[PDB]
Amino acid sequence: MIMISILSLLLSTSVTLRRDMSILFNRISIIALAYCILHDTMSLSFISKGIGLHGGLLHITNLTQIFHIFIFIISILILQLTSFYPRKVWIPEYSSLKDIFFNKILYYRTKIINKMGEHMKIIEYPLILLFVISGAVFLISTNDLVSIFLSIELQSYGLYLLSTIYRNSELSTTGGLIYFLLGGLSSCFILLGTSLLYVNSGTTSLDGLYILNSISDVNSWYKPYYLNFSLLIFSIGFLFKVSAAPFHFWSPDVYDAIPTIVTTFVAIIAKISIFIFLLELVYYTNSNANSYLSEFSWTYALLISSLLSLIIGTVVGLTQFRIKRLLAYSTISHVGFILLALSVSSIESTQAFIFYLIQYSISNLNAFFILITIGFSLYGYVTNNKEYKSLLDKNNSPIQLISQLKGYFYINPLLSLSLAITIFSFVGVPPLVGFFAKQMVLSAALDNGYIFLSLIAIITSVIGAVYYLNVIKEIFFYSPEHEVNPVLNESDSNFSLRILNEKNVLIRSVLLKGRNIFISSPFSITISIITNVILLFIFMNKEWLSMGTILVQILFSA
Amino acid sequence: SRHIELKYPEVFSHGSPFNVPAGFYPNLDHVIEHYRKQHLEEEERKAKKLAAAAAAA
Amino acid sequence: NITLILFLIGILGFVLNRKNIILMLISIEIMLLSITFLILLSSLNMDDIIGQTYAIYIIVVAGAESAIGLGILVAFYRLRGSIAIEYK
Amino acid sequence: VGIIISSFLFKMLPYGVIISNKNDLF
Amino acid sequence: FLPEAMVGRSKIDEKYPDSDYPTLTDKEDPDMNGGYI
Amino acid sequence: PKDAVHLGLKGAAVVGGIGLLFAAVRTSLARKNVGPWAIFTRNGKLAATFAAVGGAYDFTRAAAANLREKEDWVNNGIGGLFAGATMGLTTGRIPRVLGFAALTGVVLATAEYAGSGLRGVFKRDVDEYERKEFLRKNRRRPIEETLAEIGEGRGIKPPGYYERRAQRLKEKYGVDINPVCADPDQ
Amino acid sequence: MVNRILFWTGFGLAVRFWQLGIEMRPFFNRKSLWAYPLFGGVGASFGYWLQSIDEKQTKMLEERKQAILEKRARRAQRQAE
Amino acid sequence: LDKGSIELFGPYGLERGLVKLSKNISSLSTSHVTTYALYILVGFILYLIYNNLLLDYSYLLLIIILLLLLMMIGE
Amino acid sequence: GLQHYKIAMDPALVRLGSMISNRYKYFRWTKRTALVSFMYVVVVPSTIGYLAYKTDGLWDLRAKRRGDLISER
Repeated sequence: MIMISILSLLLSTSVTLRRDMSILFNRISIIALAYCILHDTMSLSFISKGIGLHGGLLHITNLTQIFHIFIFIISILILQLTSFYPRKVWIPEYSSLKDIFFNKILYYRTKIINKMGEHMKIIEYPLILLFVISGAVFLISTNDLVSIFLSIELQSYGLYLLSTIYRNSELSTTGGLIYFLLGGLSSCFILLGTSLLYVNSGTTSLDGLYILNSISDVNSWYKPYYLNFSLLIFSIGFLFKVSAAPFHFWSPDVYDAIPTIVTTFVAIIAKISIFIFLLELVYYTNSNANSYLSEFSWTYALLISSLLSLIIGTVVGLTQFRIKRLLAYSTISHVGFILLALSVSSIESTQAFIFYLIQYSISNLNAFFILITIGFSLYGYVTNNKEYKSLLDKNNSPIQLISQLKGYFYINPLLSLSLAITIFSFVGVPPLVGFFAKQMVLSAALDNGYIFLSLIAIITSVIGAVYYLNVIKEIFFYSPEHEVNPVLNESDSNFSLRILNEKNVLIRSVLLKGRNIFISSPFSITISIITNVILLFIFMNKEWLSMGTILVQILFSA
Repeated sequence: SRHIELKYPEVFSHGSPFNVPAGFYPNLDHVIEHYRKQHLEEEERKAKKLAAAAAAA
Repeated sequence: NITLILFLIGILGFVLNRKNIILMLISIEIMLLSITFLILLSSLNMDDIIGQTYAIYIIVVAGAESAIGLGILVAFYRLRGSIAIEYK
Repeated sequence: VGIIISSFLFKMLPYGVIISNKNDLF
Repeated sequence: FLPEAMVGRSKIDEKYPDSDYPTLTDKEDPDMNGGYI
Repeated sequence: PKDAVHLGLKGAAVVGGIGLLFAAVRTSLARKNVGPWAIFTRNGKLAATFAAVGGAYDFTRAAAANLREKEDWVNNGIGGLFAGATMGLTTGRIPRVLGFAALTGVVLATAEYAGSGLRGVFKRDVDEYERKEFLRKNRRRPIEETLAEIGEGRGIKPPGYYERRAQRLKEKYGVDINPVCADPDQ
Repeated sequence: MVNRILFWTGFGLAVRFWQLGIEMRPFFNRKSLWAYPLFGGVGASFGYWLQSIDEKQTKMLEERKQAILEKRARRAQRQAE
Repeated sequence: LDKGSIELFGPYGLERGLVKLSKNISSLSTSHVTTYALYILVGFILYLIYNNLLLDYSYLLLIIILLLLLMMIGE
Repeated sequence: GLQHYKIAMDPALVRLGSMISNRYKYFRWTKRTALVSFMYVVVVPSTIGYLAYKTDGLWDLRAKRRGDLISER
C-alpha cells in the first residue's frame, strides 16, 4: 500500500508544476497512510515470534506490525502541518453544522492563511516523506544483511533530501550537507559491519547468524569472535543516526539549521524504526550462559553510549539559548534512557523500552507542535528586540530562541500550560506519563543489578531539569516582549467576510478584525489530545501497558 | 528461551536446481517429518479447542 | 589486505581532508569500493553468487548516494558560493 | 589511527583472504 | 559552515557571562562580603 | 600479593595511551603549522596527565590490596581517590585535589560495590521465580536472626532478658542483683 | 470508580475545552455547543473500542499465565525422576 | 556555613562549575564537518579499544572523569 | 502589587540587606574557613554521633528499685 501510494502520488506529481497542488498532495498522503493502518491492523491476528516473508528476505512480528502502525499514525499527525493552513477566521455566525456543511465564507485569506508560504509550495514534500516511511517500515521487517543496508539507505537518503528540500535556504542546504556527509560516514560503518558478518559466516540471513551464535553458547579453531565485534561496528553506525553520544554532534546543528515543520519528522521517525530493529538483534544475540563471548558483547557500546548520552545530553543543554539546540540535547538525554533499557535485556526492561519509545515520540511531537503553533500565533503580535531582528531564516524557524518565549503565558495561557505539562513530562514529574516511563526503566535496571547506571540517570535528570525549568521560567515568570499589532487591532481597518448558502446566494456580510483570527483547529485539537494523554495517563494506563506486556511475552516465550 | 525457531523454515528448500553433482544435497527427510509433526500438532490442538466451545454451548 | 589499506585511505581522506567537499564525497566512494572488494573476494573463496549480488547492490546504492550528494552540493554552492572547506 | 584500525580489522578478515600476505601451501 | 550566532562560543558567552559569577581576591574582599565597607 | 610497581606501569600504558591520540587529535585540529613533532611539544602534557592519572590509579589500587590481602570494592576507591588527587596536582590547587579525589574516589567505590554493568552483571543461574517468591513469603524469621542483627535491649527485651541480664551485670561489676522486698508484709 | 466509558466521554469533553482555550475562543458559545456531544461522543466510541481490546488482553495474559505455570509445573516433574 | 560553604559546596558551587563545564563542551560544537568526522572516528576508535582489549571498566570510568574534568579546565 | 505605607528607607540599612542577601556569592576556601566548616559540619556531629553510639542502650530507669543499677550494658 505504501509502495502503491508512492507510485500513484509520483505519477500525478510528475505531470504538474502547479505549486497550489502541494496542500492537496499532502491531504491525499494522509488518506494513503490511513489505508496502510487498516492493512497492518488486519494482519494482527496471529501469535508468533516471527514469520519469514518473500523468500526469507523480510519478516513479520506482532512487534513489527504494532510499530509500522505507530509510524503511520505519527506520520499522519506530522503530515497535518503541510495539509492545513496555520491560521483561520472564526465567527459565531459561521459555527453550526448547517453553516459548516451548507454555507460558504468568502474573504481575502491570502495573507491571513499564508496560502503562498514555503511549507505550502513544495510539491514533492509528502512524496519524499513517504519514501522515508517506506524505508523505516522495511527496516523493522528486514531479516537479511543485504535488506538492512538497502532499508537504512532508503530511510537515510530521504532524510538528507528532506533536510535540503528548502533549496533557497542557506541554512537548510548547510544542515542538509552536514547530515548527508556524516551519515554517509555512518553508513560506511554499517556496511563494514554487515560485510564482516557474511565474510566470516558465509550467510546473509540474520536467522542463520542467530543459530550460529546460539550453538557457540556452550558454557577451538573457529571461536566466533566476529559476531560481537562485527556487530559493534554495525552498532556505531546506528548510534550516529539516533544521535546517541559520543556520535551526537551533528544533531544540534542540523536540527537547528533545517526548518521546524521539517525538524519535527526528521527528529522523531528515525529513532522509532532504528530502536525497534536493534531490539530484536539484542534479544537474539544474548548469551544466557556466561562465556568468553559474553565478555566482549557488542551491547556494551549501548551502555557506554547510554552513560555518555546521559551526561552529555543534560550538561551541554545547560547553556543552550536556542530552542532547537535545546530540544536536540533533550533528545540525547532521552535516548540514554532508551539505550539503558535496550542494554538490560529482560522482560521488565523490554516493556520499559517499548513504553518509553512510544511515549517520548508522542511527547517530543507535542513539543514540536506547540513550538510551531506559538510561532504562527505571533502573527498579530509585534516586538522591538534587536536580537529578534538579527535572526536568520525567520520564516523557516519562527521561534529560534528560548527568550522569544518570554511572557508567553500572558499572550496565550493554555498553550503555555500545554508546553509546561509537556516539558514537566520530559523532566519525569508525576503523575505525568514521562514520569512513569522513566520509573519503568529505573525499576528494570534496579532489578537487573545496573545500580550504578540508575544512579547516573537520577543525578543526570536533576541537571537536565535545570534547563527545562529555564524554559518554563521564561514562559511564566517575566512579561511579554511581544505586543498586539497596533494596526491589526485599531478599530478602523476591518476586512469584509460574506456568508453564502448552498447555492451561491448571499446571507450575511460581516466586518472582521484581528481578534477574529485564530489557530486552525487541526493543530489545537492535536495539541489538546496529547496534552491530555500526558496529563491523565494514570486513569487510562491499562490497555497501553498491557499491549507492551503481551509483546514482550511473545518475544521471550517458547 | 535460548532455542531459535526459524521464521523461515523454507530455507530448507533452497539451492540451485542446475549443475547438481550427484549426492551433493543431504537427505533432510527427518526435518520434513519434524515440520509435518508441528503442523499436525497445531491443527490437532486447534480442532480440540473449537469443539470444546461446541460442548460449552 | 588491500581491503584494509583502501578502507583506511578513504576514511582518512574523509576525516583528514582540508580541501573541498567533492573530495569528501570521493572518499566515501573509496571506502564502499574497498568493502565491495572484500565481499567480492570472500564470495569467490566460498563459491557464493550472493556476494557478487551483494556487491552489485552496493554499486547501485553507491551511485545513488553520489548523485544525491552532488545534487545537495550544487544546492549548497548556489547559496554559499564555495564548496571549499575552511580551516583558520 | 592507521595502526589501531588495521590491527583490529586484521582479525575480523577470514583465512580465505589473509592467505598470501619457505613452506608455502598450494 | 553554520552562522556564528547559531554555534558560536562568544554568543553563549553573552547569554551566560563569566562575570555573573564574582571572584574576588582576599586583597579586596577579606571578609567575603563583596567588598562591603 | 600483586606486583604493584609492575602493575601500575601497565595501568599507565593503557590510560596514557588513550591520551596520546587525544593529543594527536589536538595537533590535527590546530590552525597553525607546527609540524609532526609537535605531538610532544605542547600536547605532551595532555598525554603525561593521562599517563600520570592512569598508573597512579593502578599502583595505589594495587598497593592498597597488598597492604591487607583482600579483594573488595574499597581498594578501587583508594586508587581512585589517589588518581583524582593526582589530577589536581597538575592544576596546583588544594580544593581541586580534594574536589577531584572526592569525585573519582566515590565513582570507583560505587561502581565496584554495585558492579557496573559495563562488563555485564552477575548471572542468576537460579530460579528467578523462586528467589522472588522466597524473599516475599519469608514473613516470620527465627528470633535468633533478629537478635544477631539488632542485638538485645533498647526495647528488644525477649523472654529471658532479666535472667541473663542479672548474670551479665555480675560478670562485669561483681554485684548481685536483688530488688528490695518493698513491702511491710511478705 | 474509573468506568472505561465514562472516562473517555469525559476525556473528549476536555479536549474540546483545551482546544478552545489554546485557540483562545469562548467556551460554551451557543451555536457551537454541538461540539461537546461530538467530541464527547467520539471519546465514548473510543472507550467502547478500548473496552473490547481490554477483553482480548485479559484472555491473552490469562492464557500466558497458565502457559507459564504449565511450562514450570512439568519442568519440576521431570526433575523428581 | 549557611550563606557560605554550604552554598559553595552545593548549589552555588555546582551552578558555577556546571555552567563552565557545559560552555566548554559547547565549544567543540564548531559546526564544521571535518571536525565532526574526526570526533566520530575518535569515538569509533575508543569503542574498539574498549571492547577487544578487554579493558577493565574502571579505566573507562576514569577516562570519562578525566575527560570531564579536563573539559572543566579551561583552554 | 499593592502600595504600602511610606518608609524612611535608610540606604545604609538598605545596602546592609543587600550584602547579607548576596554574601553567598563571595565565599572562598581558606585555611581559616575550611577549619570552621570542618569543625561545625564534620567534627562536632561526629562527636555527638560517637557519644550516641557509645551510650546506646546503656541506661534505663524504668522501674529500677533500690539495690539495682540504672545501667543495662
